[PDB]
Amino acid sequence: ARNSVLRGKKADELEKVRLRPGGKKKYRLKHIVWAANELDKFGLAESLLESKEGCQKILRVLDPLVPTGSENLKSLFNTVCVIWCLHAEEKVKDTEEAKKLAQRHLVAETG
Amino acid sequence: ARNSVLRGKKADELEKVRLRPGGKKKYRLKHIVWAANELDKFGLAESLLESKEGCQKILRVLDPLVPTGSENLKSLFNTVCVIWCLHAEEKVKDTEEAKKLAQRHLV
Amino acid sequence: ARNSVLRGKKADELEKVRLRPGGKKKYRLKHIVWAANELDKFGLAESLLESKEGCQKILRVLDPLVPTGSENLKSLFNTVCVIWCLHAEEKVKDTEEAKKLAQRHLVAETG
Amino acid sequence: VLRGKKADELEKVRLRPGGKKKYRLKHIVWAANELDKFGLAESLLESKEGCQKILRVLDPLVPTGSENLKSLFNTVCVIWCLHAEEKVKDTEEAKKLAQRHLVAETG
Amino acid sequence: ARNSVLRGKKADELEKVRLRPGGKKKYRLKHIVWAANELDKFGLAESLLESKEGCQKILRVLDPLVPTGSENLKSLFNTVCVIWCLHAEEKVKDTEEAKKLAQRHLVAETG
Amino acid sequence: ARNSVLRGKKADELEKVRLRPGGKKKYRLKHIVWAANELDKFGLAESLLESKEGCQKILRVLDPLVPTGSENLKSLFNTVCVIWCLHAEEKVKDTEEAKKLAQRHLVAETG
Amino acid sequence: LRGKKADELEKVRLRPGGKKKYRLKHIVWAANELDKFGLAESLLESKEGCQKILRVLDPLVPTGSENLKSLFNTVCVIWCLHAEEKVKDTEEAKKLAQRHLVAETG
Amino acid sequence: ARNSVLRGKKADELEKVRLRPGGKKKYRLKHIVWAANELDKFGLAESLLESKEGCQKILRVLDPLVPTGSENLKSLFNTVCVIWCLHAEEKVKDTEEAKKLAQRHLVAE
Amino acid sequence: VLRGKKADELEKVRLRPGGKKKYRLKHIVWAANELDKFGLAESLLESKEGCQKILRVLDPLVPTGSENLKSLFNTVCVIWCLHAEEKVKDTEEAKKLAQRHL
Amino acid sequence: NSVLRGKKADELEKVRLRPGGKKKYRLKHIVWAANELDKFGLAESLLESKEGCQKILRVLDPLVPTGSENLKSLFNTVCVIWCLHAEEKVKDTEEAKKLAQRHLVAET
Amino acid sequence: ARNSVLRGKKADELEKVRLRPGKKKYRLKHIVWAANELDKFGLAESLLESKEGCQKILRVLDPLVPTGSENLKSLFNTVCVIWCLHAEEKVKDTEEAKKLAQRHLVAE
Amino acid sequence: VLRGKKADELEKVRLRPGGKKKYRLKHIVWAANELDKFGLAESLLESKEGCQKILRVLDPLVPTGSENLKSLFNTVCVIWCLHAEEKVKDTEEAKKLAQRHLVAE
Amino acid sequence: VLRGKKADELEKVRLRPGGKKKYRLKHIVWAANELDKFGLAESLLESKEGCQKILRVLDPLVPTGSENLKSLFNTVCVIWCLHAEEKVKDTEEAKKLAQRHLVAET
Amino acid sequence: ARNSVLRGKKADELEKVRLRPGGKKKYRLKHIVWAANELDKFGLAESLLESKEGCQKILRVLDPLVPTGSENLKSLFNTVCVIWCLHAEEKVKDTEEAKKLAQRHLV
Amino acid sequence: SVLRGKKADELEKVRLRPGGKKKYRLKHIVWAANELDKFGLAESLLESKEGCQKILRVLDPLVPTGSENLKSLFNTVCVIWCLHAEEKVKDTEEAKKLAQRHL
Amino acid sequence: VLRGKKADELEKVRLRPGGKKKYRLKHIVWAANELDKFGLAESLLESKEGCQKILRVLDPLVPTGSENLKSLFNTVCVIWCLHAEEKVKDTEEAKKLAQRHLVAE
Repeated sequence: ARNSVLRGKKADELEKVRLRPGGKKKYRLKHIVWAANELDKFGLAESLLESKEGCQKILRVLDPLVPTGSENLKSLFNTVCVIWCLHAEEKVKDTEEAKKLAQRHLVAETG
Repeated sequence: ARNSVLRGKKADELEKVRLRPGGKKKYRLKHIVWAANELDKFGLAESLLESKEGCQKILRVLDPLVPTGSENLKSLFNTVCVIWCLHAEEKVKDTEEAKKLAQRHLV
Repeated sequence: ARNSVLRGKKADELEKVRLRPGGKKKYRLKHIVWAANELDKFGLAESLLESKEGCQKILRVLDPLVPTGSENLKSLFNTVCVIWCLHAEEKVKDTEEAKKLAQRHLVAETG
Repeated sequence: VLRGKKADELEKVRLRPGGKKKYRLKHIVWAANELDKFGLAESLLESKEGCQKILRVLDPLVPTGSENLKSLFNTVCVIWCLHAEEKVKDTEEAKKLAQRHLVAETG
Repeated sequence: ARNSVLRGKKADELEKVRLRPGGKKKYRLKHIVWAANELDKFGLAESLLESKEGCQKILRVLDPLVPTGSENLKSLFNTVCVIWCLHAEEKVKDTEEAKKLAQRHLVAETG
Repeated sequence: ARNSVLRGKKADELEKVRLRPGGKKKYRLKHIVWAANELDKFGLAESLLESKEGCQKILRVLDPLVPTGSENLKSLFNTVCVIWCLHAEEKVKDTEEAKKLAQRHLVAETG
Repeated sequence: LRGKKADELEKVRLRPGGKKKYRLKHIVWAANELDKFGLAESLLESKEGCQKILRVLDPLVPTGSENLKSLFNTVCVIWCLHAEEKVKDTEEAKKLAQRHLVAETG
Repeated sequence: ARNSVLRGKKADELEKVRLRPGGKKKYRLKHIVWAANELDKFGLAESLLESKEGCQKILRVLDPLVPTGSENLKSLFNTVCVIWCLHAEEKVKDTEEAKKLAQRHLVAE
Repeated sequence: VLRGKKADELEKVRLRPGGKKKYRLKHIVWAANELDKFGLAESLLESKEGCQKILRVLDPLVPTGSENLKSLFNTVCVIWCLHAEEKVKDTEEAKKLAQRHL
Repeated sequence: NSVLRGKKADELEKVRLRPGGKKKYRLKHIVWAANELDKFGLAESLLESKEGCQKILRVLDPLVPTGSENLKSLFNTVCVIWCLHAEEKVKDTEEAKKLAQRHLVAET
Repeated sequence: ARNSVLRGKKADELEKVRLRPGKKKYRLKHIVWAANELDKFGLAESLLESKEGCQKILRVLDPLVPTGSENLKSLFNTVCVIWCLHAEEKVKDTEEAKKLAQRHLVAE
Repeated sequence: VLRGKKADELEKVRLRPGGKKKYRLKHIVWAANELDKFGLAESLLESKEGCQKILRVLDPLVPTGSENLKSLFNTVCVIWCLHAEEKVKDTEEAKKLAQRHLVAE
Repeated sequence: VLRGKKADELEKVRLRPGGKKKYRLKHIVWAANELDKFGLAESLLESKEGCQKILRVLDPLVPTGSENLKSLFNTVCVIWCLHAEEKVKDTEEAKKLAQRHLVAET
Repeated sequence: ARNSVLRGKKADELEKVRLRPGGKKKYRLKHIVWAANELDKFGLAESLLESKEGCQKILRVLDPLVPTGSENLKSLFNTVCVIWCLHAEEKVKDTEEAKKLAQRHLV
Repeated sequence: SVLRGKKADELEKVRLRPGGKKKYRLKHIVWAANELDKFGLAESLLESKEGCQKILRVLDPLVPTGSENLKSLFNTVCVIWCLHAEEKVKDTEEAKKLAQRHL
Repeated sequence: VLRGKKADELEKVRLRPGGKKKYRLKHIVWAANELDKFGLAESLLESKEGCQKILRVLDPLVPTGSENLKSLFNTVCVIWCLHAEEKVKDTEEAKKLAQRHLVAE
């Protein structure tokens, strides 16, 4: 359920994150459920969205598939990055800002 | 707190309510916070948004003010109408379907 | 898997929490696995331990059951309280300090 | 059960947080008769401690319970605050206080 | 994702079970989605719906609450009985027929 | 908890399946726990081992990695094949026999 | 890989704390293993061709055989030679090249 | 970080190894942290605890000092002996069995 | 200035966004006499409106302000959130909530 | 439950909990004290005067030597409140506990 | 010069902004007036040439705005207009330009 | 900014009313870069009139200003006295002479 | 890449005109990484002449250039200003001076 | 007075703490008074000896002086470490065990 | 309680600064008393010329690297000592000299 | 004076606990010129051993020390963390570790 992933202030913080750097379209609750059903399509547990570590576990798995990834894959990656910034409570203003902060953690923990 | 007015499934159903009957733009949690601060601008205690009876009280304060109301007020009356149906668990797909169910109760 | 719930510094910060307010016996890695399998007996998802919101959800469910609860029930309650203090980055010295900050959060969100 | 000042104060507690309807004597008559369905002694409603015992018995069913079990649960919370002599304007505020005391006492 | 709970012949057969013993409106896919999202609230895993053994586990946790539960809880209890008969490959015509079969196995499982 | 995967007759039947086509050492409860804890590393939900449809699902996610995977991974693949026939109510003498039955359903499922 | 880059490779350890260092036979085994994958062995001669090999192998590394990791490990070292990033063992090379993988992906 | 030395099943498997042969106390993550900090006194690189070969190299530099060494040295030596067994995945019950399995291997090479 | 619930709730607020040290009554006494130094009225600290009159006076002074003004502007931000009955967990959460209302 | 207000509430917060420490009394301690009193059947209004606090200390004094950690906390907090009501300046709990106890052993 | 503040593609956009929420739109002399008005403050005219420098003018002038003269208030609002153009935030008048430039000033 | 006889005369002015430390070239360089942080042109420090304009912009902020603002304000008062050729022995005497001219105009 | 006085003078040039955010080491690391996307040598950033090689290569791309290219050209302008012993307050003062020497020497 | 620092059961346990690690000659009552005398000379409040919080305050003053301190200071530092362990109700057997645990609480 | 009688009145004639009009008050003595309890020093040392000499002796090495809170305390105790020593100083810097010449 | 990796890693450490202003090169330039006012060897900042050698000398002076002294002590704690290969996040978390290594010594 959407209440399990993001809830309370974290949901309000999500809807202040823009879908694109300069755009005006912002994230909504439907993005949370879509990413969960996206994970369920590939056998990955939805419960990883509920933690910054589980989100980091999602990113480590999806990253070797991004180069050949579809639009759903390349964007599910971006949605998980947004969720990680909210679990880590890092103020990002857009998807590209979430990718910058989430992949910064991904680069650093690699190895 | 936004978590007060609508939360969980209520916050999910809210975002499934279109701003206009045929239109595609649906509600988002920003509209609850705006409608709350509209109550604060009126002196009305914001806590009326948390119950369908408190919302019904709001609709009674504003319904005389609608025929001459402005753009923000006709929208606030419409926003609290959607919040009422969500509290009342009456499924509406848009704004005018909510006013129809909420004002049918105001009778 | 134990690595899924508590990993890295969260596991080390766990092993500095006393089992009792003054005792020298501290929490170890076997307590994490025990609490996870304790939840599995009652149908509760193990993944709720992965986040402080899921831990708080565990506590809301277990709280009406504590007055007539066994030792494993109370031990599970106290262990989940410890995990919450680690997900919330709260420095507790023992179980009683964990239950203090965890139930103070449970009381505050009640209503 | 409720007599004198406790009955006057009960009829100042709203049935819903935003409504106008207040509690009446028939609400206590309904709760005591409902307690009979649980084998619970009706004299428990006459004390703070007896109310805490009803709530400890009813709590594991509240998230799933019927609106009748909830109405019973809500009423005992209101009766608790009267015995606790703590000001409550409506039902959900009495719920907030009674379950607050319930969670804290639990150890 | 509804695909996980019931798929294939099970998804097709679910829409042959009537909600009411004499009624005509049969089960939908949206009923599967609702029952799964209800389980996320008692902390119970959505995954128990994907197996008859997990459906029997749900009924064990739910039966103490049936005497004083909401019709929502009764609907979830009844739907889980229907999903169990689908997993168990037992042919049922309506909800209360699956209710009797899932409970007959639940009662025979007692103790 | 081993419980959730295989139980009762399934638990007694697993320990009759030979690890090797001519071997004598048969499957153990600990093999179920190991395979379950390996999926938690791949991000694959542990719950897919509780149903035959989730076992076919694990096989689909695992088969691309079999040509270049570790023997630890072949063991997870082979064990899922054994757990599948147990859920599928199909008799096998050994592991390679469970592979042929589970992969036959996997081949006929392709498409 | 030839001459100068071969000398630099032979100062890279097989394991982060071991004593054995990389030899000519390691490239011979790696290029021969690439043939089993259809990968052109000339890819090993460039930092860009090494990037291509690593992109192909990454979705198999967490599950891969000890033979697959040896190929992945050796190509990571060769990437660092072409990238001219001083690595003293296999772990530092893998850590460094996979680092470059994650940053480049988008 | 302690997480760099032992993690996952390795961190779990560590806490099954008994400390003293008969005693009830077992290894905690606190023992890896103490060891790792103890090597910073020697200048011995701390990343050596992450490898069985690195653990072997640790024992090599330490072995000339054990006959006369302090209990700090003895404790540090024995802890690395178990860490090597975990990297090597050679099962062990107490500190004595790990000392045997580590010091067989150091003498053989 | 405060009492009862508002006094207890003030003491539940963290000075810094992660510590354990919490607001106290001496902070209210300090902010009371800080207003009396700039000539402002102390009774503005009893309302969410008079509070934001102070917050309006101090905002164009924050980017160059000393630690006292920065703490005064921040303490008043916490007092406003108590008056506005909007729950905050630290000084900066009260800042983001008081300035949103500016 | 504005059990303490005025200068007394401000004076409560300059009293250190343990002798030699820096953590001083909060309002959450007065709230906690009145909550423990309700478990005894005592009146929360007893904390409003020095005389009503002496009623508490006289009921708790026989329990002090064997008292649980929560009882010693209650008795000691009431001693500080008694010092606040009796207008007695104290640095820490032991100083407040000493004066309230001496006044307790003196009226006999 | 007027050039170095707003130029070309953005000077055409400035001429679409109304002085009141009014028909008369902003001119080029409005940039020059605001620049030569900063000259009375000693503020650098180079601050008008970037959105970050425009916020710097707003910060310096905001303590004066509540008590500011008619020339004072105008300078602030015009700098708010220039910031909205530098920041590529369209604004149909001056009042909305004050809103967009001030909500950024308060946030930082 | 400040050179010639003015730089020599600046270094005869005490940092604090009666200390041993006096004004140095580091404070004018610091004041010039501080001015940059405010959007005020460093060229204002070159004249008494530019220093006069600096103080008018700063004076509203001195009751609440940080230590860097008060000290940046402090140095400018001394610089104004040098440009105006008025004998000053320390910062406070410069503050008194500068603010006196500030209020009178 | 840069050390001594130059590394300290770098951490003092403001990024945008009118801001506070000054250049950092991560900006030099980032610029050296984007250069390898062009085949240029990271060692070019170590002299005013080598940086002039970069500018002449990026100068024709500046007008239509992306945000990442403009940032690269601007960082190299700062580095050239450091090597050429030219004091600047922000990136814009730097491009001004480097581009003017870019136009003068043709 | 000696008894105001440690008394009774805690005074018995003090005499059961060895002066040196595996030693056998143990602490005395004169060690309490002599340590209070060292505080008097230092100007420190002798009152800090009577609580584990005041003892930790003493050791926070003495710890920077330990790397160069007199054997007198190391004696006072060790004595206060033992008195803290007695106050803190944390059983030790020698000075070195009290040091290892008073410094554990010194962070 | 530290300074009473002619000493407390003699204190309020000592100028806080060498040349200036603002002089010492009662709040400085109570503040100097709490600075002592912050360190753990005996508050009663302020009441004597020798107890004050115990403080200045301990604090004087801390002067070169100390905050002005310590310097204000070092100056206050320097002045408290002058009053106990019956040395009629007129300002703080006049007191530090006479006091440190006794160290 | 640090170099490359240590200098790059130093700039990922914030001054405030949860602030944003991260450490710069001039926080080392200030601390290097500050130690010379004690006579402590400037080169002690080049090693975790010399860093703890610094913290030993300064720790007695930090209860009463000015913020100039504390800023020196707190920066050295950050520098020791770099030589110890211990990823901290801010000054306080670095102050913690370098001080508890010192207390154990």
